[PDB]
Amino acid sequence: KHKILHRLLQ
Amino acid sequence: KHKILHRLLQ
Amino acid sequence: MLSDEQMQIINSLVEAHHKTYDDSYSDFVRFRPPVRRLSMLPHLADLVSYSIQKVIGFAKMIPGFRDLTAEDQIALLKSSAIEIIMLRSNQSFSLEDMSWSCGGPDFKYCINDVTKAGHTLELLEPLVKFQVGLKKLKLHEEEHVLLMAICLLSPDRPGVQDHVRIEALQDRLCDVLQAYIRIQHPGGRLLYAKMIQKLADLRSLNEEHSKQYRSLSFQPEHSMQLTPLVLEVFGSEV
Amino acid sequence: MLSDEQMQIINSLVEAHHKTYDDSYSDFVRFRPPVRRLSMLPHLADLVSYSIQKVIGFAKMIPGFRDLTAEDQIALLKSSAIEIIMLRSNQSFSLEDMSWSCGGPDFKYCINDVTKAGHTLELLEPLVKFQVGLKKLKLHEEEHVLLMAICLLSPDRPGVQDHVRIEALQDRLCDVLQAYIRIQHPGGRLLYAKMIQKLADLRSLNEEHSKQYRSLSFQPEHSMQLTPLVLEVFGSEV
Ligand SMILES: C=C1/C(=C\C=C2/CCC[C@]3(C)[C@@H]([C@H](C)CC#C[Si](C)(C)C)CC[C@@H]23)C[C@@H](O)C[C@@H]1O
Ligand SMILES: C=C1/C(=C\C=C2/CCC[C@]3(C)[C@@H]([C@H](C)CC#C[Si](C)(C)C)CC[C@@H]23)C[C@@H](O)C[C@@H]1O
Repeated sequence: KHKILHRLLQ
Repeated sequence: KHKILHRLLQ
Repeated sequence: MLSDEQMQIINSLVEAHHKTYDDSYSDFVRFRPPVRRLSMLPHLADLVSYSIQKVIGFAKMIPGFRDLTAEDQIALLKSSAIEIIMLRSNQSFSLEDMSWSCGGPDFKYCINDVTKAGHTLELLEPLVKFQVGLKKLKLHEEEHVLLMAICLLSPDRPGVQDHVRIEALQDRLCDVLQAYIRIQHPGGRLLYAKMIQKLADLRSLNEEHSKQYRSLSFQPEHSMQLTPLVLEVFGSEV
Repeated sequence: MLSDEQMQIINSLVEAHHKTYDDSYSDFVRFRPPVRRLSMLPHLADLVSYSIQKVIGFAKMIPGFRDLTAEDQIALLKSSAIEIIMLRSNQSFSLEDMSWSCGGPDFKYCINDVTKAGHTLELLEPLVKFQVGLKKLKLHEEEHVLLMAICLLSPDRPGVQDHVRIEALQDRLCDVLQAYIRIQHPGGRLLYAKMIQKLADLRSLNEEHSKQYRSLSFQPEHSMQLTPLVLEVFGSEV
């Protein structure tokens, strides 16, 4: 879940 | 699932 | 000689394609602009997304497709969309330029442009060789349209349920194509077999493109540049 | 008088905002172009998506945010992103134009532009009144930046786990803001209370925007125009 958010949060 | 596909297929 | 029902199929299939392929390409100015990092991924994502909508519109006007279950309609479109996009794009491809030319130089796509959207020559070299050999076929509009409808209505695609019905639809369409070539295409003795070979080529291009799409969609910094429709159609959901 | 640690907070917060807000707006030319049907939804979808990335970048440089759990980081950003976008957009808002002006007339947004992206005056009228009353506050950059960080680090947001830690972070930031106004803002006797009121206003705008976002995202012909990042952040997943 929240694939992009996790990525952007590093 | 396939929310947009279903919509576009009418 | 061609029958009246065979020619109604051709008619409604040609009309379906004219309704869903706009030779002016004037819609392309509302894509995210091209940049020549994956500089071309936004623009090509929008091109492919727009193209998927047009394929869906084309499918809905194939005789019999609309009568399939929604699940079979989805199943056929998820496996075949990328192939129909490759087939329909032959209409913009130029043998002289070795590129797809869509009106303006802003919308002229080299192999190199497609590499700046994440793809490799493992895909792009077979794809360009496919376009050229398809373009050299010099298909009539009738034949190009029939090949797309045949490609879409293939039953050997993962997920299909009513295998018998859609194979019967594809049989009808193949019989039309064979008769059309024989009656209406001078010197096309070998054309039907060549077009069937192209369908095989498309399977191979589909598999490579799907391999390379998995590598994109597993990198969220790239997949976030895709559209919702592309994510749905190229995605792996069932 | 302000302490050295209080001013380091101000420093790193101002630096974080300068790193994530580009006053040239030159990135806007790669959004899907504006059209003036929901003609503005593609362009505004791209503006909001771009803005979310910048808020995430700003959050990551708030002292202490990066040390929260990933779930608390996500929880704060999902509830507050739309509020921080409304706050940060005050930097482009013009009292003279009653609009947000981002460099060129292509990127000047009226209330009417936002209505062609699916929103109603139930949202846009309170939003514009919010911008004007915030703009009339004439905040120093220090204060504007602190208010965004305070807004982001609010613990009364659905989904937060480490309520105590993020409330302690917000307390620190509020103490900084109160001291800054007292020492550095001439005639700002009432400013801190006004800014806290604006935080309340943002909650109300958040709720209306979320109502109106649900109506969009339930119509796939509109939601398909959004970006993956917008779907993730404004979505209802936990
Ligand atoms: C799409 C069409 C047109 C051109 C097609 C092209 C040129 C650009 C790159 C494309 C799209 C390929 C790539 C490999 C496919 C992809 C992808 Si992506 C970066 C979103 C994972 C497949 C077909 C290629 C224009 C017009 O003839 C309409 C037609 O429909
Ligand atoms: C976003 C920013 C800017 C302007 C903000 C604006 C003007 C356009 C409409 C927006 C975006 C509102 C609507 C209601 C929010 C939405 C949505 Si929608 C169509 C994707 C569901 C909220 C803030 C509004 C420019 C610059 O100052 C950077 C800043 O970050």
